[PDB]
Amino acid sequence: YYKANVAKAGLVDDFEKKFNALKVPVPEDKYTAQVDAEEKEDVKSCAEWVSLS
Amino acid sequence: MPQLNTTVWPTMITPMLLTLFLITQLKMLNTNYHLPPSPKPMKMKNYNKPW
Repeated sequence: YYKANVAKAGLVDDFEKKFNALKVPVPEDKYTAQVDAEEKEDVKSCAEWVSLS
Repeated sequence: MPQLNTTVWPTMITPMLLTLFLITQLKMLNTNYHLPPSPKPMKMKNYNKPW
Protein backbone atom coordinates (compact mmCIF):
# COMPACT_ATOMS: atom_id res chain seq x y z
CA TYR A 1 0.00 0.00 0.00
CA TYR A 2 3.02 2.31 0.38
CA LYS A 3 5.03 1.23 -2.70
CA ALA A 4 2.06 1.29 -5.11
CA ASN A 5 1.06 4.73 -3.83
CA VAL A 6 4.09 7.01 -3.39
CA ALA A 7 5.37 8.55 -6.62
CA LYS A 8 8.74 9.47 -5.11
CA ALA A 9 11.81 7.48 -6.09
CA GLY A 10 12.23 4.71 -3.51
CA LEU A 11 11.39 7.09 -0.66
CA VAL A 12 9.04 4.50 0.80
CA ASP A 13 11.79 1.89 0.77
CA ASP A 14 14.54 3.98 2.34
CA PHE A 15 12.23 5.57 4.93
CA GLU A 16 10.93 2.21 6.06
CA LYS A 17 14.43 0.74 5.81
CA LYS A 18 15.60 3.33 8.31
CA PHE A 19 12.53 2.26 10.30
CA ASN A 20 13.23 -1.49 10.16
CA ALA A 21 16.90 -0.61 10.79
CA LEU A 22 16.31 1.60 13.84
CA LYS A 23 17.35 0.94 17.43
CA VAL A 24 14.96 2.63 19.85
CA PRO A 25 16.64 3.26 23.24
CA VAL A 26 15.37 0.67 25.71
CA PRO A 27 14.91 2.31 29.12
CA GLU A 28 16.92 0.78 31.94
CA ASP A 29 15.82 0.23 35.53
CA LYS A 30 18.66 1.70 37.64
CA TYR A 31 16.20 1.67 40.56
CA THR A 32 15.05 -1.84 41.55
CA ALA A 33 18.43 -2.81 43.02
CA GLN A 34 18.54 0.05 45.51
CA VAL A 35 15.02 -0.60 46.80
CA ASP A 36 15.78 -4.34 46.95
CA ALA A 37 18.84 -3.59 49.13
CA GLU A 38 16.77 -1.21 51.26
CA GLU A 39 14.22 -4.00 51.72
CA LYS A 40 16.95 -6.45 52.75
CA GLU A 41 18.27 -3.99 55.33
CA ASP A 42 14.79 -3.43 56.74
CA VAL A 43 14.27 -7.20 56.88
CA LYS A 44 17.38 -7.35 59.04
CA SER A 45 16.24 -4.53 61.32
CA CYS A 46 12.81 -5.93 62.01
CA ALA A 47 14.05 -9.51 62.26
CA GLU A 48 16.09 -8.38 65.24
CA TRP A 49 13.10 -6.37 66.50
CA VAL A 50 10.92 -9.47 66.51
CA SER A 51 13.71 -11.48 68.15
CA LEU A 52 13.85 -9.03 71.05
CA SER A 53 10.08 -9.09 71.32
CA MET B 1 -7.68 8.73 149.64
CA PRO B 2 -5.38 5.81 148.93
CA GLN B 3 -4.30 7.52 145.68
CA LEU B 4 -2.00 9.62 147.87
CA ASN B 5 -0.05 6.89 149.69
CA THR B 6 3.14 8.06 148.04
CA THR B 7 5.15 4.98 148.92
CA VAL B 8 3.43 2.76 146.34
CA TRP B 9 3.84 5.10 143.39
CA PRO B 10 6.88 3.52 141.66
CA THR B 11 5.19 0.13 141.42
CA MET B 12 2.30 1.83 139.64
CA ILE B 13 4.46 3.99 137.37
CA THR B 14 7.08 1.65 135.98
CA PRO B 15 4.93 -1.23 134.66
CA MET B 16 2.78 1.40 132.99
CA LEU B 17 5.87 2.88 131.37
CA LEU B 18 6.62 -0.58 130.03
CA THR B 19 3.15 -1.52 128.85
CA LEU B 20 2.50 1.85 127.21
CA PHE B 21 5.83 2.72 125.63
CA LEU B 22 7.09 -0.77 124.85
CA ILE B 23 4.57 -3.61 124.85
CA THR B 24 1.49 -1.98 123.37
CA GLN B 25 3.58 -0.20 120.77
CA LEU B 26 5.17 -3.47 119.71
CA LYS B 27 1.71 -5.00 119.58
CA MET B 28 0.76 -2.22 117.16
CA LEU B 29 3.95 -2.20 115.06
CA ASN B 30 3.04 -5.75 114.08
CA THR B 31 -0.32 -4.49 112.77
CA ASN B 32 0.16 -3.36 109.17
CA TYR B 33 -2.38 -2.40 106.52
CA HIS B 34 -1.09 -3.36 103.09
CA LEU B 35 -1.99 -1.00 100.27
CA PRO B 36 -4.85 -2.38 98.17
CA PRO B 37 -3.94 -4.46 95.11
CA SER B 38 -4.18 -2.13 92.09
CA PRO B 39 -3.73 -4.63 89.17
CA LYS B 40 -3.40 -2.09 86.33
CA PRO B 41 -4.38 -4.15 83.26
CA MET B 42 -2.92 -1.30 81.17
CA LYS B 43 0.87 -1.25 81.27
CA MET B 44 2.10 -1.69 77.70
CA LYS B 45 4.45 0.71 75.98
CA ASN B 46 6.72 -1.45 73.85
CA TYR B 47 7.04 0.75 70.74
CA ASN B 48 6.03 0.63 67.15
CA LYS B 49 8.65 -0.93 64.93
CA PRO B 50 11.47 1.33 63.65
CA TRP B 51 8.98 2.17 60.91
